[PDB]
Formats: sequence, structure tokens, C-alpha cells
Amino acid sequence: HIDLSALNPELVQAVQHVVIGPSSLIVHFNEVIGRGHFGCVYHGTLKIHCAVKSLNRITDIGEVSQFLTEGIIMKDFSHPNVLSLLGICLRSSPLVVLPYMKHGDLRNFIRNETHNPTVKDLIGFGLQVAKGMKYLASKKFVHRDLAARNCMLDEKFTVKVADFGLARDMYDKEYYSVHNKTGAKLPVKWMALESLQTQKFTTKSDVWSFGVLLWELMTRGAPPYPDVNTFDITVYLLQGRRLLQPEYCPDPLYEVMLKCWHPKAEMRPSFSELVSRISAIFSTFIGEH
Ligand SMILES: COCCOc1cnc2ccn([C@H](C)c3nnc4c(F)cc(-c5cnn(C)c5)cn34)c(=O)c2c1
Repeated sequence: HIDLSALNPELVQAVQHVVIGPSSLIVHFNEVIGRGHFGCVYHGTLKIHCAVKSLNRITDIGEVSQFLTEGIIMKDFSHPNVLSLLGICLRSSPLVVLPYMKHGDLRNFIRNETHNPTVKDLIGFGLQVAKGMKYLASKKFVHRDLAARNCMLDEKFTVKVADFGLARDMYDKEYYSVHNKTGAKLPVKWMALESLQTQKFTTKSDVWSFGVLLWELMTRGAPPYPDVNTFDITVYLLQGRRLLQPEYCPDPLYEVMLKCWHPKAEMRPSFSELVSRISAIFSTFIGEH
């Protein structure tokens, strides 16, 4: 039930634009297209193709006014490299309605044997992520879980930063480790040093994660630091170590990665700078699909 008075009065008007009437959404529960810890994702027809995420694997949604507020904030985000929220549908837990992303998550796409992106293509995927993150950062939004598994591609191969707001989940449980003091399940191999120490996330720790994501692109989806175990990553990094330069990664792109992993968070490049530097490197290449 929607209690309009429980919302901030400023936001009441925006509710009509986020809520999807059940007569407008056919959900095909016969075919799972995504699996999160908090719930499964299904085909949906809104005629446009959509992805419908359940949150029923969680025992409770939380404060319904807060859930709507998150929806309202999220729907106002609009950028070609950020996954949009189409809306929220209520059933007698609510369903989150996202655009259909035909080619799935970026990591699986670059690992796929049937597709063959060139080096220029891979750098271009990187640039598209950088633009999405420049936009999210301009809205003061900290992602906290940027990684190739958490970006998706549509039918035109447009790359979108995903896995945030009401779509946030663990879609590959392998890469999340339980903190012993806090219990939080953390993507430690994508995390900045300071975040591993404090569990505080900033746009500058998203930039660190972005550097790792660039490394994933250039290795076509290799797992980072395979011979390091979970929270021993802090010890590993503090030995004076970083991920090695992939074979087909240009020297300037590796230099970009090293700047993203700067020990001083404030000395890491902004996402605007990353878009600028990467656009330059991208422009030096010929040949792409
Ligand atoms: C091969 O892909 C077939 C298309 O299936 C789709 C098509 N479109 C979508 C759209 C959204 N989602 C959920 C809500 C979602 N939202 N963000 C993400 C994300 F960042 C990653 C994933 C994901 C799914 N599987 N994996 C490995 C990662 C799923 N994500 C989906 O799971 C989803 C699944």
C-alpha cells in the first residue's frame, strides 16, 4: 500500500511517474535471465522488452516510503551509459522494472568465445563506463561495487553502469567476502586500500574500482589477483604491488590504471579526467566492431 503522506511532500508528485500499473506489465516467470542473492530476474513485456527483478529472497523490503524514495531518485537519473529504472510494479514484494540488456554483463560478454572485440572496442567499453561514472559522480552518487560483472550491454552494444539503487545485488557471489568484525560482504579485489581499512566508500574508491575494471577489459575478463586469498589483498597491495600490465593494454592505458590506484585517494583522477585521457588513447586506434 502506498502511503503518500509518509513521503517527503516534495516527492509525492513524482510517485505517479515511478509506479507501473500491473495491467501494463506481463512477467514471464518461466524463464530466469538473472540470479541475485536478493532475488531472480525475469523477462517482462511492458510492447517493449524489460527485465523484472524480484526482491522476495529477502525476508523484508524495509520502509516502503524509503523504497519509493530510492525509486524516485533513481528514475531521475538519465544517461546513455547508466542503466535506467523504468519503474516499480506492485503485486498482491514489489518488482523492479529495468530495460532489457540483450548482451548481458560486460565480464561475460568479453569472456565469450563467440564475440571478438578488438583492442579499440575494449578501450571503447572502458570509455563508456567512464562517461556513466562521470554522470553518477556529478549527481554525488557513489556506486560502491563497480566491476565488469556490474555493467551490462544492450542490443547496440551500448555499455551501461548497472547494479545500483533498486537493482543492487550480488550477481556473482564468488567475489564477495565476509568482513569478520562487521559481517558485510565486500568486493575486496575491487576495493581501494582505504576502503579495505575503513569500509567507507567514495567516488575516489569508485575510481580505484574503475582501474580494476579497465584491467578486466584488457585481459578479456581474467579474475584479478587469483593467487591472493580474500582479505590478504591488503597485505599484498602494501608490499608495493599492483595488477600487471596486460599484453594488449597500451602503455598510456596502464599509466591510467596506476593513477586510478594511487595510494592517496585525493590524487586519483576524476572521472572527467578519465574520460578525457581514455578518449585520446581510443582515438589513436583503427579497427573495431
Ligand atoms: C545473457 O543475458 C541475457 C539477458 O538477461 C538479462 C537482460 N537484462 C537484464 C537487466 C537487468 N538485470 C538485473 C536487474 C541487473 N541489474 N544490474 C545488473 C548487473 F550489473 C549485472 C547483472 C548480472 C547478471 N548476471 N550476471 C553475471 C551479472 C544483472 N544486473 C538482469 O539480470 C538482466 C538480465
